[PDB]
Amino acid sequence: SADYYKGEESNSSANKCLLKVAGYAAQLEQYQKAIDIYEQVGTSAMDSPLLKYSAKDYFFKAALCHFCIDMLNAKLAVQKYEELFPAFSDSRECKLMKKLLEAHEEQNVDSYTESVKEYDSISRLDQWLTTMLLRIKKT
Amino acid sequence: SMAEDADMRNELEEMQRRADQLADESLESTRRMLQLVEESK
Repeated sequence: SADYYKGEESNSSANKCLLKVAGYAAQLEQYQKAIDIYEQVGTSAMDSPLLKYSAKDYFFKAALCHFCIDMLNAKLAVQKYEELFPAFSDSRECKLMKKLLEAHEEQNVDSYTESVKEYDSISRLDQWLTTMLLRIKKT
Repeated sequence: SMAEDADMRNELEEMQRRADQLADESLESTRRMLQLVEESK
């Protein structure tokens, strides 16, 4: 459907189709496809003022997907993501993952659990996000 | 020979009224405002 839409010059739907495809794919433990699609959507929406702010969520999703790869490049990935979008620092997600990484650096599960509980209490989490958080906890 | 009177030592200012629960109540409202403002975005 997305290929047909691109061939029809009908935009604003291919982006959502790719977003949903990546969200589904990340369920089956396939990260490269999800990372590529999420970064493509983020770079497409960065220049659009309407979706520019929402692009932060896509970057956060990509960072979460990239987190499972390895912490060493995950920090670099976060730094790179922060570098290209300095306004990303305004979002609480950056500090959230920074604290999670700080807790994980010494296997301190208590701090990560406290951070996740606080984030859930302040705002509800998605099922996919909760699943990824639990998977990271299993590490 | 009766120990004469003595001057009142002094005054040790100490004031406590009704702050505890009044400011705890004040807080519980701000927290809810924060939650709603977060939800709108």
